[PDB]
Amino acid sequence: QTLSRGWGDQLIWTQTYEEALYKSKTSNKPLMIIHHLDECPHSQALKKVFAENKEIQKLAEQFVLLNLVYETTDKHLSPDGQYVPRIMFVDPSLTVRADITGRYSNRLYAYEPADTALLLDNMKKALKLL
Amino acid sequence: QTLSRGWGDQLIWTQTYEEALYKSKTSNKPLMIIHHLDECPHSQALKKVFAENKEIQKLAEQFVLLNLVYETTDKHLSPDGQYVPRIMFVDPSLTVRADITGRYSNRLYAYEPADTALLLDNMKKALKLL
Amino acid sequence: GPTTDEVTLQVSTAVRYPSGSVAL
Amino acid sequence: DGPTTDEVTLQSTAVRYP
Ligand SMILES: [Mg+2]
Repeated sequence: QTLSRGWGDQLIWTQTYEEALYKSKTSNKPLMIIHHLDECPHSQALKKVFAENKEIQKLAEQFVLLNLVYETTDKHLSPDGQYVPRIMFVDPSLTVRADITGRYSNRLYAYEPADTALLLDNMKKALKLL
Repeated sequence: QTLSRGWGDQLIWTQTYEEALYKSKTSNKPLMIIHHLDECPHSQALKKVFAENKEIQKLAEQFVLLNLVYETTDKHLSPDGQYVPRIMFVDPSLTVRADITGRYSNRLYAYEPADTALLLDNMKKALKLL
Repeated sequence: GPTTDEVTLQVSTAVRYPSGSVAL
Repeated sequence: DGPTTDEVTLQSTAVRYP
């Protein structure tokens, strides 16, 4: 079993949240965390477009990268509940970017396949460090 | 990057502690957690004998399996400090088996390569649920 | 304001929220 | 209270002690 889980086989994924926080702090790179489920068809549709989007794949190398099929113990990573797919950003000061949200008022950190442009723009937002 | 990390490629490893605790509790299987470092020669020597030991490899199937190169946030997993290699057991009740100790008085959860028989005995002890 | 149902529900950091405003 | 090793590198559960 690989850490990529189909999200980007050529990227460098971190295994655990604790390690990801350490790597963010020490590298001064922000952390992008993708929450997904194998049985979730929405997760799969987003994974496909994420994996194949050249701009996202390129910009992702500026992040510490974590994808999870089980929730962390950090309540800051679910400001508006636990659903997948859900993409959160963490600043290297170890501040969760709850202010970096997607298009939908009801699920603020959900992204649909058509939302790659907004995802890219949010990644740029996360790179403007606190 | 695979989850195995050379400890047992045919085994089913879990990515995160949080998920491993969930699996243990829901499957009534004890969790075995191997802490190691890539740069640690002690870790590498133990890994070699562990991976090649057919008895350990077979008995491991009766566990939820986690191996970590970075410490969890659970202090119960380091009752005498954070050192590697260190093998901890957790009961499906989510009680850390701090009573399943190895040979050494100064490092209660350390194993050396010659200590595989004791490791097997301690895995069997873990399978006698609390 | 769009909503999505393109989700499945799941069965030491600080946090930063947006700056505030009076509700309409 | 027993043999020692130097073959280590220094870096909501309950716990049951020995
Ligand atoms: Mg659906």
